[PDB]
Amino acid sequence: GSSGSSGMEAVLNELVSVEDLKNFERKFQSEQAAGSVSKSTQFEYAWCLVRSKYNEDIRRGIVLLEELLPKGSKEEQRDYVFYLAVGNYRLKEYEKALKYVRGLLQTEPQNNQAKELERLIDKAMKKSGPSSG
Repeated sequence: GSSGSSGMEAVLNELVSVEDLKNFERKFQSEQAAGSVSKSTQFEYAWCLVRSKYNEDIRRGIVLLEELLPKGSKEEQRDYVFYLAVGNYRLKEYEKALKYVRGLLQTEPQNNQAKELERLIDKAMKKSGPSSG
């Protein structure tokens, strides 16, 4: 009611919009034919992808995200992992999500979003998981 923006349950809930994705997908593409896509747009579109309601995006989103991970400085990886997990989680990739939400928490303990997620994925597993065997 009147402006939402809960915290995390809203971030995950809300997904990217074609209108936007297109806006980014355009920069990414253009930038490409421009001479070379800049990490900037890279993380953008990527984050835009993962955000997308489609899984495919998450797939073609993580890669980039995982591409900027090592191609990141420091705090840059903080904004990355955070997503890698978001996108990973979407693929019920808790194992990874956490692995990312964990290492991200190590550097970002105060980060609530990370905290929540940790629990979110935690519940996810219980809700529905692959299980071993």
